[PDB]
Amino acid sequence: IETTAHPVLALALEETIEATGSDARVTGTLRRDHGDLTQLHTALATAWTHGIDVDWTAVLGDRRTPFELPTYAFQRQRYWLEP
Amino acid sequence: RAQARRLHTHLARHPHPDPTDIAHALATTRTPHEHRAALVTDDHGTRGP
Amino acid sequence: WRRRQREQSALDDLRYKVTWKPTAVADGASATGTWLVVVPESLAGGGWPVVVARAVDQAGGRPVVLSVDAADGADRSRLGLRIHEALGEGPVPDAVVSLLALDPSALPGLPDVPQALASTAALVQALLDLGLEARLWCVTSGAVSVSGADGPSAPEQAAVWGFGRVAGLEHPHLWAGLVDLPPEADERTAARLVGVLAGAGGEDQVALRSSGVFVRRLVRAPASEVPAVRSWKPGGTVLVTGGTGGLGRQVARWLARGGADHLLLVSRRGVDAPGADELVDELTDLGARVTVAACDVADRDAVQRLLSEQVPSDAPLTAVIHTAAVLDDGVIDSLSPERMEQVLRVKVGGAVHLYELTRESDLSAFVLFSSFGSTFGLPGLGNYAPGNAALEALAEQWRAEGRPATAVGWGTWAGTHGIHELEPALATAALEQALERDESSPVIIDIDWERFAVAFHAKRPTRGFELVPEAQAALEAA
Amino acid sequence: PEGLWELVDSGTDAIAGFPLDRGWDVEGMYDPDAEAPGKTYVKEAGFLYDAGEFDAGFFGISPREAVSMDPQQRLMLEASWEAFERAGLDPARQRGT
Ligand SMILES: Nc1ncnc2c1ncn2[C@@H]1O[C@H](COP(=O)(O)OP(=O)(O)O)[C@@H](O)[C@H]1OP(=O)(O)O
Repeated sequence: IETTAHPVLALALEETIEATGSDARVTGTLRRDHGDLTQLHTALATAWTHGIDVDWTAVLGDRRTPFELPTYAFQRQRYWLEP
Repeated sequence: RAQARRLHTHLARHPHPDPTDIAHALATTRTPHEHRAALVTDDHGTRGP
Repeated sequence: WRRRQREQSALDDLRYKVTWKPTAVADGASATGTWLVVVPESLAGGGWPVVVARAVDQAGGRPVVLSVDAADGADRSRLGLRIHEALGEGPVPDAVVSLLALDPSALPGLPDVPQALASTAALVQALLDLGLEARLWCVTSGAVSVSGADGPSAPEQAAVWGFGRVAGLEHPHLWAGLVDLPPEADERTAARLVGVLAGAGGEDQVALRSSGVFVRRLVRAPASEVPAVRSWKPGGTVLVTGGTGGLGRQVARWLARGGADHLLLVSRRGVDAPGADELVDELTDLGARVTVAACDVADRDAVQRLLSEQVPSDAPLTAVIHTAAVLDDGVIDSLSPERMEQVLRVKVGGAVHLYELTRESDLSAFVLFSSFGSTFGLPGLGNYAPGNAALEALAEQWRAEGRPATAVGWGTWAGTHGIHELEPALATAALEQALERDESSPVIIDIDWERFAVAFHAKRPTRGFELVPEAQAALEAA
Repeated sequence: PEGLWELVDSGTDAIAGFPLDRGWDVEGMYDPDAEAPGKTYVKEAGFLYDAGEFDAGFFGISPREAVSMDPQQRLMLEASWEAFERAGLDPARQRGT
């Protein structure tokens, strides 16, 4: 994670990673002309997407209205014993 | 992709739900699985598309 | 005994039946892009059209309602121009929905053709002319009977279903499938319709009812364990149309070999047919009182007068066989309503007229010889499948009316890739077994699944032959 | 539950024909008389035609185990996961509770 106002070592880090056979991932915080809360939340979302356990309680508050969402989309397959 | 389509259909039949409540429900009350995706935007016109 | 056991086993090996497997309701998906809905002008905004338009509207797609006049639905060029102008200056269609099959009327000028089949043929070949890549789904109402709870299926929509079956093979990409609907429009049924219409594929031939959703599939139906009831002993005059033909000749000699009184053969030529004299010679040698005729069956006056005068008074008509039909081969690209009129004249008109002129005399049975193309469908049988499909619907109509009708499906008589020929004696014995088992719509074909299954799947992926274990074994083998 | 509400509110009858994919000889197990072994006079009844359908990979169950698994267990697993998700509870975080 680069904690700068704009990534400058992302290229070098990616070049080192791809030249090592490692599955590391590089992220930055802000970018040129993008420094509002939107960019910070974008960086946090990217970090979470790469698999960093971001504590969303701080970002989105402690408790809100319990909005209901659809359940998991199971990818079912048929399993049955033949006679 | 099925999750995204189901969420889109569910939100379509809803009278302007609060985006922050949806974000909190998705973040806290759902399991984080392997393949992940995120939508970050400041206006409620691009989230549907 | 050994011969009887072997031949009975072989006979039951080639028995089949069409049915409607219930299946789980698909979750559905979003209706992506624009969908072109085409509706008859006679329906206007009534029942099904407005509700399906609303359903696709809430499905995420944009409906394009296009009312079409009944006369406009016949010509392919005029219909294609109508599609082009209605859809012009806009995105190409992602899919096409055809409600044109819902009109229960006949084409003016060609009274022995239904407006539905002609309109569907015009629509599909007009889409071929325009070169659009959209997938075509056609919806019907009261076209089939998933179970006994349904009313009897109507003829014209069954003909449309057969036409769609044959069209799906020669044009896999253009033709997607068919979805029957209940008689009454409803929002829930429309929602399920748009859900299935947006599916990926495989569910080609399906039907929607208040009970649920069903998929047409073929199963085995051996008659070894079913008891025999009302054994076939025709005593009176037996009317056979097209007796001078091949199948008619075979059926006539089968009738002669046991339980023959008077074989009233009817043909366009009659005596002039190539071998009528020899046929009547053997039939008389087997004790049959043959009486051939020279008249077209479609002419109501001709068959009415023939029944009036040519029927002996000492032998009322009990059994009637319909196996006469002109073989006008044609491809989907070269179809025209006149050709369907010529093909559908003999079969449908003769069956209807024979049924109508009856009902004053009791009938032991009323047999109809539908083809395997009605059940499976084969490339090139465009002009020929719909009449065979309508035969089953007519038989179902009369069975509901309370008459002894039969719609036996036939394969290839010994007198293609995968389908083997049928012997005269074995086929006749199978027909006997079907009649004495009271089969409303039997299917009598023999096929080698090891080649036919893989060939049919290569022609088009389908899930029709799912309940036959041989089909699954052949599919997994390849 | 929303599907059940849609069904009952619309007054839809869910009774339908027997399943054909379960190896039942449905053609040869129907006769009208009420006294015969192995035969029944009922044509239709409620069924789950997707009863055998199950997402084995989600719960870490191999296909061979799933084939030799009771459909009741599979349906109960899926329904319990759905119920926990609908309650606002993450089913994964209920571990050890
Ligand atoms: N409308 C009709 N009325 C009477 N006979 C008809 C008929 N349409 C077809 N046929 C007969 O039914 C016969 C069809 O049997 P077929 O052996 O000739 O070919 P196939 O058995 O493949 O249909 C036709 O040859 C024709 O013989 P005639 O033209 O001598 O009658």
